[PDB]
Amino acid sequence: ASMGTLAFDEYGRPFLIIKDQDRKSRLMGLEALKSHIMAAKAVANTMRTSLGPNGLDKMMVDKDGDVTVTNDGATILSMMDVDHQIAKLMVELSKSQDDEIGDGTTGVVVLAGALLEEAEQLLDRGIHPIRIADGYEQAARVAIEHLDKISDSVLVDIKDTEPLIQTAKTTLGSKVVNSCHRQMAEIAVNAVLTVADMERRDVDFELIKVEGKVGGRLEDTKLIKGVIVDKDFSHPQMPKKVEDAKIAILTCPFEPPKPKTKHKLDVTSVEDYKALQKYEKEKFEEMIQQIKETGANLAICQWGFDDEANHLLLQNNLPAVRWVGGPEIELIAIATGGRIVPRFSELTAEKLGFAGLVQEISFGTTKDKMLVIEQCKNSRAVTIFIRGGNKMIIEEAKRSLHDALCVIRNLIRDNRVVYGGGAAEISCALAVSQEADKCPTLEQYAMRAFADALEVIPMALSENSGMNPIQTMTEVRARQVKEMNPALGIDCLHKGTNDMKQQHVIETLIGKKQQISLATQMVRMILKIDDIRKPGESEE
Amino acid sequence: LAGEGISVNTGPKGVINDWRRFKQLETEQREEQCREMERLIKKLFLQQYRKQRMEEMRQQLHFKQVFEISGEGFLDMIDKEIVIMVHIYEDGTEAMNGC
Amino acid sequence: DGMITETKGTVLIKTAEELMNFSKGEENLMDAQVKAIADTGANVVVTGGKVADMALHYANKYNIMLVRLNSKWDLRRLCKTVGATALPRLTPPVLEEMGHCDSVYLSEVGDTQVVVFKHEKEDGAISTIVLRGSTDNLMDDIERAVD
Amino acid sequence: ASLSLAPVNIFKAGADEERAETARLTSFIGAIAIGDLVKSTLGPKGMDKILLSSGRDASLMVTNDGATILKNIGVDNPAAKVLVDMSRVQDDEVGDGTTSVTVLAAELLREAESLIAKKIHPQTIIAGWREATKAAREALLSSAVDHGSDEVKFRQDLMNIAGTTLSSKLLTHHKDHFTKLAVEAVLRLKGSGNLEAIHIIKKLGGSLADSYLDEGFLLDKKIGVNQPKRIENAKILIANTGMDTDKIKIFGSRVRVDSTAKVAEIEHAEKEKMKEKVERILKHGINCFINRQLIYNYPEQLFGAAGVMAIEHADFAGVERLALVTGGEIASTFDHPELVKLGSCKLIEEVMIGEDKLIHFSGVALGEACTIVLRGATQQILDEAERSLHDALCVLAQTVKDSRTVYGGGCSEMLMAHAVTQLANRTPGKEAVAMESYAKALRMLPTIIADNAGYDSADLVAQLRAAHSEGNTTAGLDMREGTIGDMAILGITESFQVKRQVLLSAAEAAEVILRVDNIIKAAPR
Amino acid sequence: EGPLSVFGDRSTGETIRSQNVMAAASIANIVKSSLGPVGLDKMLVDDIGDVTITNDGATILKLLEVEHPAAKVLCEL
Amino acid sequence: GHRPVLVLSQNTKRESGRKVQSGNINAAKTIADIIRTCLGPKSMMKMLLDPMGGIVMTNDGNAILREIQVQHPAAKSMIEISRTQDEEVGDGTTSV
Amino acid sequence: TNDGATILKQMQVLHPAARMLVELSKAQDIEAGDGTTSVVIIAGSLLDSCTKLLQKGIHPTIISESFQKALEKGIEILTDMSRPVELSDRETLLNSATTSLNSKVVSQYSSLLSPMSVNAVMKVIDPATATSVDLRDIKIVKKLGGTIDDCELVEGLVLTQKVSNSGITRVEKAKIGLIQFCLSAPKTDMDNQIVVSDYAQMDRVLREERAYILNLVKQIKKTGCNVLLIQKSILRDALSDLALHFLNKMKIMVIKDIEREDIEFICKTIGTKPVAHIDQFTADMLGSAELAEEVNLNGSGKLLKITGCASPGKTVTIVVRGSNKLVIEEAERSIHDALCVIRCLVKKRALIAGGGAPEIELAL
Amino acid sequence: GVAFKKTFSYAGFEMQPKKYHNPKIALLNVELELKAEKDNAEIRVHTVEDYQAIVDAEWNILYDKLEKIHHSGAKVVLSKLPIGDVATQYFADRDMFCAGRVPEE
Ligand SMILES: Nc1ncnc2c1ncn2[C@@H]1O[C@H](COP(=O)(O)OP(=O)(O)O)[C@@H](O)[C@H]1O
Ligand SMILES: Nc1ncnc2c1ncn2[C@@H]1O[C@H](COP(=O)(O)OP(=O)(O)O)[C@@H](O)[C@H]1O
Ligand SMILES: [Mg+2]
Ligand SMILES: [Mg+2]
Ligand SMILES: [Mg+2]
Ligand SMILES: [Mg+2]
Repeated sequence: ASMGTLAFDEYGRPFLIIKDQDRKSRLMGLEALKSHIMAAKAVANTMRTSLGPNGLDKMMVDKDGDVTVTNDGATILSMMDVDHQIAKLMVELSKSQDDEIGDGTTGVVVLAGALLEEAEQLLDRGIHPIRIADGYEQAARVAIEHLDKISDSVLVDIKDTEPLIQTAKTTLGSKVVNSCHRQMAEIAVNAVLTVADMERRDVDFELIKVEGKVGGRLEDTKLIKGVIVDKDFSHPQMPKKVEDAKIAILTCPFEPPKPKTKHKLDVTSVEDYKALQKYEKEKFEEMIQQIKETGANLAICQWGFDDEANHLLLQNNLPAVRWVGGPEIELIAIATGGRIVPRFSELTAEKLGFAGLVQEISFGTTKDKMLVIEQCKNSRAVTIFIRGGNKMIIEEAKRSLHDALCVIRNLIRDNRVVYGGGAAEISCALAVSQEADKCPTLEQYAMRAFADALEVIPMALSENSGMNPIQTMTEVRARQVKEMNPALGIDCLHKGTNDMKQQHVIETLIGKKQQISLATQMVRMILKIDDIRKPGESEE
Repeated sequence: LAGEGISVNTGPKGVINDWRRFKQLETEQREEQCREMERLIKKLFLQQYRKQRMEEMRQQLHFKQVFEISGEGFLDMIDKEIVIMVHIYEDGTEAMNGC
Repeated sequence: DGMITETKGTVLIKTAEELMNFSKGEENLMDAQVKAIADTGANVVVTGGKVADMALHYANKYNIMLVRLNSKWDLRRLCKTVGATALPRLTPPVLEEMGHCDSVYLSEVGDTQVVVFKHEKEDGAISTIVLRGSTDNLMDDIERAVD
Repeated sequence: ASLSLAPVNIFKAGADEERAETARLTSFIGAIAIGDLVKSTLGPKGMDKILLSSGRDASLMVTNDGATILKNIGVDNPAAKVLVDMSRVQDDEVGDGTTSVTVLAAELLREAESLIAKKIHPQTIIAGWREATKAAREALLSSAVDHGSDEVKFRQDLMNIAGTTLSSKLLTHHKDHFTKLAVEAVLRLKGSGNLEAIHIIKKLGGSLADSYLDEGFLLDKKIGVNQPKRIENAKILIANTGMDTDKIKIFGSRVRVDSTAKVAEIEHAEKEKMKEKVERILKHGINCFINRQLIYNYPEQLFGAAGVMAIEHADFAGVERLALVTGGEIASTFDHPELVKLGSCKLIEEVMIGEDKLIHFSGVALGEACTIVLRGATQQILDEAERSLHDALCVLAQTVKDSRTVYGGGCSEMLMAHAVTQLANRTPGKEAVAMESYAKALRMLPTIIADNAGYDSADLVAQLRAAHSEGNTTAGLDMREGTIGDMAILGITESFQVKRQVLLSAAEAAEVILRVDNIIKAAPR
Repeated sequence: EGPLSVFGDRSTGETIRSQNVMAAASIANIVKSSLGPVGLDKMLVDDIGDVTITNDGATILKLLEVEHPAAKVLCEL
Repeated sequence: GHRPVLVLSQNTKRESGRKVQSGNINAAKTIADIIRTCLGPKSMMKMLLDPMGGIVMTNDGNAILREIQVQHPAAKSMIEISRTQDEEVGDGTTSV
Repeated sequence: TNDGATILKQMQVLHPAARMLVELSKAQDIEAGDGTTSVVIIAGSLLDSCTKLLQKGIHPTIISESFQKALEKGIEILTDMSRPVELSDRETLLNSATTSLNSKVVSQYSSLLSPMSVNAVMKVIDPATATSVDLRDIKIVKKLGGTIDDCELVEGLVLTQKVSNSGITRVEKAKIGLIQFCLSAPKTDMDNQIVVSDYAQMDRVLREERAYILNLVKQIKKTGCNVLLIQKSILRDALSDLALHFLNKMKIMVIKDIEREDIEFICKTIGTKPVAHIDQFTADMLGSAELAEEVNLNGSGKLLKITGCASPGKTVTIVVRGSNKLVIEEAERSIHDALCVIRCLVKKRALIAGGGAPEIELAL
Repeated sequence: GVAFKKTFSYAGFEMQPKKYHNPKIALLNVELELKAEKDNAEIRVHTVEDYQAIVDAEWNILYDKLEKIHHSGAKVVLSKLPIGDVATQYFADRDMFCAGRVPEE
């Protein structure tokens, strides 16, 4: 059923059609569909245990032996070294969900796996896969419309940030940073709200700087309404703290000028040598005096400088920082409200940035120094400083905070929300079943399979929390049918109530819609492949 | 079958003599193979030269022989002490040898 | 493009004013060259070498069609079929060296972008047969039959 | 179905995955192996380890430090890597407590393995451990005592803390001498946290008791040929200039003339420029000149002709330490002598230490920089002495920064576990069992401390538990004989920051390791 | 390879039918040139130089080395 | 693995068409030309080297033909007819 | 070799305990200079005793404390056996040096080497108000040829560098000068080129280069210098052929390729202050010497000796001669052992009997 | 209209406004950064005043190009050739949008 074809003609003559056909392998028909469904089921079942607050982490190891402990679905799938093409398709689906939304990267894989698992039985009952895909698409449209129906709006005002904090907390519940749960939610909400165009426009993540330094505690993570820099003051004897600093951002090294065009300065006499050395000294003194004339209390360069300039800066009581990166230069200019000046001739008082406090920070017995610029007037750039007991939880906190920032960004883009814990999935499955009950029979099986696939998320949440999946899901669905309330989910945290509105389990409507869509088209694409042509060489 | 954290500790301590005796020969073999594979695999009327004839009968005016290299001979001929041409053949070879 | 020296060209700058004025003067000179070319009524330019970016800009400004022919055989055949003389410098062409064609345009045949030098008279020095087919080998065999 | 146990194969060649039971087994085995390896080097009666490198150089290292043991080992178990990184971060944050935090994490993970065998969900264990960590942290914070107000009491606390830190290392042979040395060296920093201001110089030969803290400063550099070798009432100028074939920084400059006489004139002009720079330096009125970079033949000849000692090639650390100890300003321009402060010291001379000669600065003005000469019989002894002294200095600096102190000898762990147990017997569910396991690990810490000494660890730990039960909150392991006693009287003091960091880091690492239920490894490179 | 778990190759559908028809056509074409009065005999060499010139189909199909079992079915027929 | 599936066994060659007839006729022509010069009263003798080490110096056509080994079956048939002529009548072996 | 530290270092031992004993021998050599074999033997014997101690059920911590107590008691006992010694007593120094050399191959040549070592130490330190000896002031030069009987105690300095002035040797009443600049064509640190656009410019270029070299040589000669030492230069040619020709015509020996590391030793030995620019090259920066002669060692090489210097420095040089290289290296090691013994006499001036008497007294 | 991905913005790009309500677009094929005038151009001076004049001439050439672009009235600037950090900051100071390395298509 593989290795292409082998006929060697009816007359015994050689029959070579495709290059290297003797080692190439092919799979056709229902067998290929079954293999793809099994591979996707394996991937989904592997990812299933990392769902919900009680979900467990995966410890990834790369080629070089570096270890990553994480719960993010997209990160887990990216780290995996898979060879199956369908596995790569699921990895790309997770990456797409991360790119568009940033949250729900694990729900999409589970939903796709459930959809393909149901499609396996549907195929075994003798239905064309295209019919299954069409039924899945129709059920997905119905579910998306129902999600739009039961969605609820929240306020995205800076004055009242409680719903935003609740949404960030719901996002962060599954991650390991739940020990500082409300703290991380608060800092993420404040970070997103600080750097944002108010008219529902984009939130540029380049204005959010995320850095992690080992040591301290996870609770020591804080939001700095300014810029924190890995550099320090150039001269060791410069003061370690500047107050009410008038920043002077520069991109010109404090060196004698050098034309870009290749050049040669001819020295033809002793007078030429004296003039050259006097010119060098005068250039140094002139640049330092020009820096001083604007009244700046601190100068930040980008390309470093040499000993004479350093000592002149120290002598005039001007703390300075050198070799600051371009992105850091831009962030400092944005935060302090100052302009970037390319040479000392154009520097003036109006182009000086203002910072309330510039300080050098020590980190215990490590000799490592980092500069913090904060207490800005109207800082439009923000940075997040993460501490922890090891670099691994630092990276996990980084990605968890990124997920929270993405969730608040989605809330800014659209404020309509739905209640999680499987309540939305259960309501969508109920709506899909109701629609199927009023539909011609042929696509009824596809719609009911789609509903059963939607039902997996509450099952996974209940199983991860130790409860019986089928019994709890059936009870919740019956309660939802009895009293009209689509906010009843799976009590993962055992708070004693199934009402997710009271439990404040909130997730973005756009996230759920993207989950359902991306899963539907990915399953349609997988179902439409009936043939595989692999080289089969298995080369080194 | 557990305890994968063996921490072999002083186990290899008692075998450094034999391990290093084997490792010296292993390193020598690896060096010989590298030197062998350094060449191989890597890349495995004026126009008629009127001066060719004059160079021909002025070259004959001198007769010794080229040195015949012993696997380590190739190693230690180039390892120590200029442009060197080395001929590879097994017994057109005679013509270029005379050249 | 503006012709360069053959031994070695070095722009020797000794004062600031020369450095400022060099690029502007070069651009103005080549603008004058292209405008002199265009003032003779020429509207199609065929070159056998590379095309300078600034030269392309100034040819676009004066509404001049640029066609590049890499092979010298194609250049010679085009000169024969149009009646022009392959000039060796950027001097504007004299009246007898100016080629004439009934219509020159850019067109697409199948999925291939081609430039057509079309005559209306049933004469000329060179004629072209356009061969269509469903297979490259079939067109090659038809070309052998044509030969 | 799993990825590995499926009829289709979904992985590259060499990649694999381990599911819940197998991943937990591997993680627990690795963590317990690390804990068992690092332990037995804990407490006053702990032993050292030999780290025999298998590389070409075959470096030999003898150490009691847990962090150095854990970092210099080939580790393939990912959980073992987590614990190693924990120990490294523990060392980075504070000098001491690497072995303690590693052992605590290993014991916590062993208890977690037992609880999982008892059919308990890891999330319940994690929640119980979070509650226990909160309770223990609150108890330790309430138990802390501050003595920063009283100078004599603070100095006594510093002495006790340094002695406790050095009690487990090779320096315990001469504990009083090294304790006084480290305390004086830290107090000479005058509150500055830069441990790089303290230089540890290791010179082979002599006894370990021959080590001393110099009253001034020591430099391992040389002096010019024709310069004085001894200066009294020195006025020191510290510089960071080139003074070596000093080139004008116009990189495009060149000399283009039509005769060699002009070339000679330009060379004389360059020499005159260097001479004028030396004259400007001498205008400061100095006796000793220290430059970070090299000093070439002509400037050093000019200095010798002026009777000024010139020390060259003192690196960034060297010039910083001289500036700290003498009060001078590192200068790179010499056009405003009145704006540059010159370092001052009573005497500069050359001392003969071992077979090497060093420059000795005596009677320094400020002295906020120290040099410690370590003498030993072997290179391994010197390295281990330096590491132990570094740990002591780090802990003393931390105590200076934060004067809150707790009682060692297992007292802090005993009170932590007492609070944890009091919380555990007040909570229903298996979280009570998880908190009891947390308390068991906290007990196991001083249990290992007592076991390392060959004492009756079980009986001593039971006595400590009882004593903390009645209300004796200062009882601990009296290691002199093998009894229990008051650590307030015995002066077994330890920094509160170190214990808090140990507790929190161990709990955090145990929590992050316990959350793992699947280990997936890519194909090795 | 797959969940069937049998140590051997498996062919299903149009592939096996085409293989069987190809084998039958090969057997037919072997002897198709020796039918009717205008047929011609064949040499058969037995790998040791032994020659068997024949026109009978049964002899040709008996002396031939046949591996495909449908071809064996036709030879037995 | 996966040894290839095919109708006939390996090393089973098959030629057909004008090539077979041409090859047979050229093989017969070669057999004839081998002993063409050994006919008539002025025939020249030939030396045959027996694989066992003997020497067969003969002028008879059948003796020459039966002492050589051939691969082409047409040559085998020609040698067989030479032997048949030798056995039936005793002479005429090269003429036939 | 017979030196314990050298034997231990030469052979790789591969065992951490053995490597630690190697380090112990190295430390003993650093602190004392001899007794490197005795300390290793002591450590081995102590650990051998620890074997039976541990087999008796004794924890390896009571053993350490008891060994510390025994060490303190033994130090007190050894101090009791000590005898005060003064550096003015030459007999005790000679006896110590002879005892040090008794165990080496140069024991036969002890009547020559022990006074040599005593004089070498005494000539580089102040006999009073001295607490240490810098052995780097005693230069050891190993020249193949001859026998150990040919060892010398040159009080000046010997240079292995040859005389570039082939034809002038043995300058008497030498006025040595040490320079650190180059006697070649002018060259600036800033890169330089000379552009010629006329034949007269060509003539002027070479004429002025010759004149510059001649002026440099004349400035050197005017100071009365007759022996010139030139520091090794790699950036540009230190001594051009033209400069060498002028110096030879001025009757001055030229010694080039002087190592930068030997400048301090040369200046201490002679009294020459280094000169890095011809402007500061004056007569007062020259080191007067009685004789500066290059001698040959019976065809085994050439050595330049500067013997007899006004205001001599506190440095001495010892020339070691021998039949083959191995005995020369062992003689150098033995002389170093003797010098280290005299240094141990210098600091903590206390003397005890040898012959195993202190060890047996410690045991009892 | 037309849409394309952002192409490796330099430092100071984030300070430019990202929305205009009637922009004029300066489609350019120009390298707006400090560089040698030509790859075969060599500057020969023998006076420090001439050195400073040459440096100021390079800066003035760049600023003259930038000033012509700004005074053209355009608000959005797109260039096939690279646009340097100096030009990016210059356009940011004028509330102008810049983007280099824009593909030919
Ligand atoms: N406190 C909670 N109670 C019940 N369900 C929750 C809670 N927090 C999150 N969930 C559910 O867990 C599911 C998985 O969320 P999470 O693992 O954080 O990210 P992902 O959606 O990428 O898996 C979500 O669909 C959400 O509905
Ligand atoms: N003199 C002592 N008496 C009792 N306990 C001690 C004494 N000195 C140290 N300890 C205990 O030994 C434990 C480990 O300290 P140590 O091994 O020195 O460093 P680390 O904390 O890195 O292991 C500490 O928790 C401390 O309580
Ligand atoms: Mg999530
Ligand atoms: Mg310790
Ligand atoms: Mg006959
Ligand atoms: Mg001896």
